[PDB]
Amino acid sequence: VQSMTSVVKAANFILARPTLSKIITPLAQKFTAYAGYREMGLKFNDLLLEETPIMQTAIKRLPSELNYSRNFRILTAHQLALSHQLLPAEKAVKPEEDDNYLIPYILEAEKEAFEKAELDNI
Amino acid sequence: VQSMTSVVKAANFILARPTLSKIITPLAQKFTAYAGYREMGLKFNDLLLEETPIMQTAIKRLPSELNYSRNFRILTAHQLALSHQLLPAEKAVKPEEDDNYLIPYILEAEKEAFEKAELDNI
Amino acid sequence: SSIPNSVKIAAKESATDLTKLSVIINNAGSKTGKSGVSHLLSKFTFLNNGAKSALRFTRESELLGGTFESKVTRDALILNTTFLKQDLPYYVEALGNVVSNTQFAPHEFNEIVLPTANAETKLANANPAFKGVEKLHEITFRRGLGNPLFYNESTPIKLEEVAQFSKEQFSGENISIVAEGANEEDLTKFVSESAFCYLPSSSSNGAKALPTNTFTGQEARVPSSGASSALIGIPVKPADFGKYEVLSAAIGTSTLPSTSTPLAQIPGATSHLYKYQDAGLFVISVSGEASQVAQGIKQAKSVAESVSSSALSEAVKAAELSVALQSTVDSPLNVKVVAEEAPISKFNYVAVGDLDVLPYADEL
Amino acid sequence: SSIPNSVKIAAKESATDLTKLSVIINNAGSKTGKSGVSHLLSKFTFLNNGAKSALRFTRESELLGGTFESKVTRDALILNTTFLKQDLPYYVEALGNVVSNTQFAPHEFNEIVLPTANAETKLANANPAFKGVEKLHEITFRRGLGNPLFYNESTPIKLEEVAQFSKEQFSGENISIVAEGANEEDLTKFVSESAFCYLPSSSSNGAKALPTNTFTGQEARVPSSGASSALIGIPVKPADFGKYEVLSAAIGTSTLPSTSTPLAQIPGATSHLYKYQDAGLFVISVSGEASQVAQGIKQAKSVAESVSSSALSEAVKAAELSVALQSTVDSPLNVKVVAEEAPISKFNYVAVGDLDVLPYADEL
Amino acid sequence: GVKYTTLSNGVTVATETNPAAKTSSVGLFFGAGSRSEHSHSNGISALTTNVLASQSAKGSLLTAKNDREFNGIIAQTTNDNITEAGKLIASIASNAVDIVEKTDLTKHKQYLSAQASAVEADPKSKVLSHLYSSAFQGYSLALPTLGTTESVENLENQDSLRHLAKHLVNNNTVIAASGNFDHDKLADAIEANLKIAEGVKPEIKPASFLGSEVRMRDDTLPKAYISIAVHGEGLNSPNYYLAKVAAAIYGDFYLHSTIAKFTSPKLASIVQEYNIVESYNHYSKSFSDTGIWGYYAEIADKFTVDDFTHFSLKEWNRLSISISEAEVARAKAQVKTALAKELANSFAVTSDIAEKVLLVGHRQSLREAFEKIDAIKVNDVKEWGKSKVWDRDIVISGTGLIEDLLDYNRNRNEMAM
Amino acid sequence: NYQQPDYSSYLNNKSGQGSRNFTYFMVGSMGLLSAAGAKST
Repeated sequence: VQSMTSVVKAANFILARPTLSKIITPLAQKFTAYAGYREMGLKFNDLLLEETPIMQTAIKRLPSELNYSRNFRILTAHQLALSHQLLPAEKAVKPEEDDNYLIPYILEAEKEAFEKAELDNI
Repeated sequence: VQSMTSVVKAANFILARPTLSKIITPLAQKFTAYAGYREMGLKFNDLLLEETPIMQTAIKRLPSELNYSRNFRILTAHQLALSHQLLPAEKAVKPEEDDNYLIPYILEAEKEAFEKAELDNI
Repeated sequence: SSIPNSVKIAAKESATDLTKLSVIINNAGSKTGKSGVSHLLSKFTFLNNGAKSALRFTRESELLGGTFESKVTRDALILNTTFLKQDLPYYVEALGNVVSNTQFAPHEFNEIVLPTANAETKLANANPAFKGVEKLHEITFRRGLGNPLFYNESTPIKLEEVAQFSKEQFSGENISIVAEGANEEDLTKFVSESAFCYLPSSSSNGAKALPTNTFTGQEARVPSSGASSALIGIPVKPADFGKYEVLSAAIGTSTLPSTSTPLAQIPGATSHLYKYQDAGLFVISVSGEASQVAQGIKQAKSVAESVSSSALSEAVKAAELSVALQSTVDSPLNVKVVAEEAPISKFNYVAVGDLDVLPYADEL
Repeated sequence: SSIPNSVKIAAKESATDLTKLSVIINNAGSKTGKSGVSHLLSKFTFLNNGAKSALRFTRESELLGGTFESKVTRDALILNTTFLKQDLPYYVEALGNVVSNTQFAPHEFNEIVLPTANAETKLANANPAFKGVEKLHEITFRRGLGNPLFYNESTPIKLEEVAQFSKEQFSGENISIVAEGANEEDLTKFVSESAFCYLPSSSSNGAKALPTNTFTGQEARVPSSGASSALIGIPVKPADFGKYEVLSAAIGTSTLPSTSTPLAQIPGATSHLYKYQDAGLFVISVSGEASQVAQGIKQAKSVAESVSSSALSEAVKAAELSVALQSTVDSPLNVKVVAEEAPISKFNYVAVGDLDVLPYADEL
Repeated sequence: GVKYTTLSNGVTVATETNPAAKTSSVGLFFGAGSRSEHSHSNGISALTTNVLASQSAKGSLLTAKNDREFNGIIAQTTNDNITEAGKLIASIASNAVDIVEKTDLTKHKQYLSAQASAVEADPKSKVLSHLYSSAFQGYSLALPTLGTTESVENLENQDSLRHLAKHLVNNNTVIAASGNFDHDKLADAIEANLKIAEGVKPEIKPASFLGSEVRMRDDTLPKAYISIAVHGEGLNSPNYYLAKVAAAIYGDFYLHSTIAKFTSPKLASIVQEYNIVESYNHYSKSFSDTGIWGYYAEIADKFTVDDFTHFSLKEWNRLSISISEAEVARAKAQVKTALAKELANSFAVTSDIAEKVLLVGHRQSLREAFEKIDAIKVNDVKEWGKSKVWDRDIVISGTGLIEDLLDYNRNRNEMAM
Repeated sequence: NYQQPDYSSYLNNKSGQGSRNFTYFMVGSMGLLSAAGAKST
C-alpha cells in the first residue's frame, strides 16, 4: 500500500542525520536479520507485493539476469517453505547481498505514476 | 440426427421408380411450398441443422459466393421473422432456386466420416 | 548566425503565426551509423531528457498546442517542431535537452522504441513502392546512403550502440537549426542560453561517412505479397539535380499530382528525384497489379527516354514549383533547374511482388 | 522397358527386402509451370484419386507398412514409395490412380495443401542456407531452374491452375518409373495393367521449358532474422559436373560430412553441386553468426581457388563416393569424375541475414 | 493582404497575398459539389472539373478540387508565374463548354470511377463517406463527393454541360489566390481573359441530420474501422470553432506512436489499459450549414470494439460535466495550431479562401480566429456539449470486423447517464 | 457511398430533442410505477 517513494523518502529523512542513523541502523540490521527471509534464499525486494500495477511494471522492466535470479530465489524460497527446512548460514543470503536491486525500477515507475497524476489534476 | 447420406439414399430409392415418384414428387413439391420457408427467403439447405461437426465442416468448405448468399438469406429470414412479415410471391424464393447447393459438401463430409469409421473399426 | 560550438542557425519569417523550428543533425541519418540506429535514435530523441521526462514534456507541449516529431532521413536526423510564435523559448530549450542529456533508458528501448520502430517498419514496407525504393537505394549505394531508412531485426541493435551513436554525433558543427516565423536574433539568444552551448564543438569520433560510390547497373528482386511494384533508379551527381528534376516534372512526379502528364497516363506510375548532400537517385516507379505493372514499367521507361527537349522546356516551371514545394524548412534545397538532356541508360532495376510476372532488367 | 505410352520403366535389385518404387515426372518440377505449382501439385498428388480416397489409401498403405512421399525438385516431380516386396501390385496401382484421375478437390486445396505448403515454405526458409540457395538459383537462372522450389503467396495460385498443370503434364513420355528391389517384367506387367496405360502418349501443350540461359556475375542480398549465411554459386554445364564434384569433394561437401577437409576447418561452411538435366550449380555456403560468416565466406572462396591439382587428385575417389551416395533411386546420376581444373571467377554471390556485416561481391 | 476585388461582372477575386510564401496558386471555384447533384447525375461535378483540370497547362499544375459543397480547378505556380496561371484558368473557364463538348469522357470516366473505387477500398474514406451519407440519407448531401461507379458510367457530355451552365455562373463562382504577388496585376489579368455567362446563384439544396447506423461488416479485413458522430456545428455557425475545440479535447491517438503513452487526452490513457484501439481521430467536419462532430477509429482486435465505443462515448459525456480547464486550454491551443497548420501551403489556403467566400460570403483570418478561440471559456464548451452532444442522436458507420460493434441502441444510450 | 433506403414514411414528425424528452418521460414513468408497485408489495 505505502508507496515505495514514501518509504525511501522517510529512510533518507532518517539517514541524513547521524543522530538517528547511529541509533536505528543497527536496529534495522538486526531486525532484517531476525526477519528470517534471508535464510530462505530471499532478498528484501523479493518479498515486495508484486500484485500492483506499479510493481508489475517494475518487474517487467527488470533485466534478464536479475529477473532469472529473482525467479530462482522465489522458487527456492517456495521449496524451502514447502519442505519446512532452511538454508544454513553458508547458503543463506548474506547481508551484503541484499542489494535492493528492484528499488530503482519501482521508484522510476512511481515517479511516472506521480507525474501522470500531478499533470492530469491541474 | 439422420445422416444426409441416408435421406439422399432413400430419396434415390424412391425416385428410381416412376411408380412411386409420380405419386410422391407432386406431394413433396406441395409440402415444400406449404412448408413456408421459401416465403422467408430461405432455401432448404439453409434450414439444415448447422450445429453438427459434419455440417460445420460442410459449411466451412462452401465457396465464398455461396457462403455470402447463404448469410444474406439467413439474415433476411431472421429479419422477416423478427418483423412478422413475409416476402411476396415476387420476392419469395421460387421453387427452381432450391438448388440443393449444400448437399454435395454435406455428402462429401459424410463419406469421409463413414470411411473413417469403417476403416478404424476393422 | 552561429555560436562558439559552430552550430549553424538560420531563421526567416513565415506566412502564418506559426513558428516551425527544426533541428537537422547533418550526418546522424541512416547513412552514418550502423544500419537502423538512426531510426531508433529518432524514436528515443523526445522520449526523455535530463531536464524533463517524456510525460511532462509531452503534456506541456500539448498544453502549448505545439507538435513535435522526429523523422529520420538518409542524410540527417530531423527534429521538427511547430508551435505558436509565443512558445519559442520553451521548445528551443526542450530541443537543447533533447540533443544533449537524453536519458536513453532501457525500459524505453524495450517498451516504446522497439515496438514502435517495428510497427513503423512493417507499416512502411507494407507499401511495395517503399520497399522497392529501399532495395533500390541498397543496391545503387552499396553502403551509407544504401542503409535502410528504418530499423530491421536482421541487424540487432543494442541500447549501448544507440547511446554511443548519440554521443560522438550531435556535435555543434554537425547540427543546423532552421526556423520559419522566428527572429534570428531572438532564436540565437535562446539557443545560446539553452543546452546547445554545452555541446562538443566537434565530435571526437564522428563517423565521417565514406564517399558515396554509386553502383549502376545492379538489379534486385524482392518477393512480396499483395500489391506489386517495379522501380528504375538512376544515380546522379548533385550538379545534375536540376536536369533530372526537370525530366521528372516533364513526365510526372509524386510531388506534383497532376493528370495529363506523360507518366500519369499509365496507372500507378510516378517519378521522383531523391536528393541528398553528395548524391541523388531518380526513381521511376509503377505500383499495382503485377500483370499491369509489368507493362506499365516498360511504358514508363519508354516515356522517360524519348522525351522531346522542346516538351522538356515547358517542364522547367513545373520543376521550379516542385523544388519550391519540396523546399520545406526541414529539407532546404538550392537546385538550379537547367532543362538539359538527362540520360537513363545507366538504370538500376528492382521488382517487388509477383516475381513470376514482373520483368527482368534485360527487358528494361 | 516401355509401354505404348512411351513410359520409361527401369527396375533393378536392392540389397534389402524393400521395394523402393519412384515415379519421376520429368518436367513437372518447379522449373516448368507457374512458380510454385509443382509444390502444390506434390501436395495434391496423394490427397485423392478416382479409385481411392485419401483416407482409404493412406490407411491401407500404413496397414501395409509402406511409406509414400511426394517431393518436388526443379527438374522433376518425384513420387517416392517404399514398401515390402509383397505389396508391389498395390502401390503401383495407387501411383497410376495418382498420376491420372486425381480429384483436385477445393476442400483439400484450402485445408490441406495451402496450409501444408505454407508451413513447409516457412520451415525451409527459416534456414538461411536454404533461402540463400533459392535466391542464388533465382539470380543465376532468371526463369525455369530459378523458380522457387516451394509455393509462395507472392505468386497466387488458383486450383484450376494446378489442375490444368496436372493435365498436359504427366504424359507417358514425361514420366519414368524407377524401382529398386523389383523384377522389371513384373513391374512392367503391373504398370501395363494399371492406370498408366490410360495416360496421353504425348502432352498436347507441354510447357517445354526454354533453354537454361545461365546468368553469371549477378549478386543479391536477402535480409533475414536469426542465423546469417553467405553463398557463392558457379553455373556449370552438364559436362562439367565431374570437375566441380571433384572440387567439392576436395574442399568438403554436405553429402560427405567429414572433418579434416579444407572447407570444414572454417565453422559452418559446406559445398554442394546441385545437378540438373541441362545445367548445374556449384554452391559454396557458410552459415552462422554474421561476423563469423563474413570472414568464413572469404576463406571458403580462397580455399575453392588455389586448390592444388595434386591434392585435387585424391578427391576423385571421394567424388565417386559422393556421386554413389547421391545416386539414390529418385535422382539417378551418371557423372564421370575427371579431376580437371574448375574455374571460380564467374561466381554469383548472395548474402542472407545481417546485411550490415556480410560482405559484398566486390569483396569476394 | 486578404483584400477582395469584384470584376465588372459579379465574380469576386479573393487573394490571400502574403510575402514569404514558398509558392503561389490560383483557382476558380463554383459552388456545386455533390450537394448540388442528384443520384442520376451524381459525380458530374467531379467529372466536369476533372475534364477542365485535365487541360494542357503552360507549365502550371492544374489540379481539381472536389468537395461536397464547392468544386473548382486550382493552378499552382512559382510566384513570378502567377499571372500566367490566372490567365490560364480564365481561358479554361471561358472555354469550359467548348472543351467539354468535344471532350471524350470515356478516359476521364474511367479515372473518376477508379478514384471512387479507390475511395471504397480505403477503409477510412469508406467509413467517413458512408458516415456522411447515413447522417443525411434522403438528401443530396448524402451523395459521394466523387460519385459512384454505376452513377458515373451513365454520365454524358450533356449531363455536364447542363451542370456547368447551371452552376458555372458569375454569381456562383469565385476566384481564389495566394502567394507573393501583386493583387491588382492578377485581378487585371483575370478581367481581360475571363468571360462567363451570367446566372443566379443556385439555391443550396437543404439537408437534415438523421441519426442512423450503417454497418458493412467485413470479416476479411484485419481491423475494425468505425466512426461515430453527431450533428456538429457547420460553417457560418457561431460555434464552428467551439465544435473544433471540443473535438481537440479528445484529439488523436495512435497506439504504435512514441507519443501514445504520454499524450494528454483522457481517452488515450483509458484505452491503453487493454490496448483497446490502435488509432482514433476526433474531427469536426463542417459543411455550408451542417456539420458532423465525432471520431473515426480503427480497432485491430475483434473483441474490443464494444469496449472502445463504451469508453469513447463515456468520455463524450464529460463535455457537459467535469470538463477540466486544462483540457479546454489544451484544446484551444491545439486547435489554434491545427488551424494555422492547414493554412501553411498556398494551395491549402487557396482552397480554404474559396470555400469560405462561397459558403459563408466572408472569411476570418487567423487573427480573428485566435481572438475567438481564446475567448472560449470552460462554460461555453459545457453549454455546447449539452446542446450538441448530451443525449443527442449519433450516426454510426463501420466496415471491418464489425461483429462486436453493439447495435445502435447500446451506443446511443451511452450518450446520456 | 450508395443510395440508402427511403425512410421518409418511418421518420417521426416531432422535434429532435422533444421525442427523446417524451421517451425519458415514459421510461421514468415506467420506472416509478414499478417502484410504487414494488413498494406496495
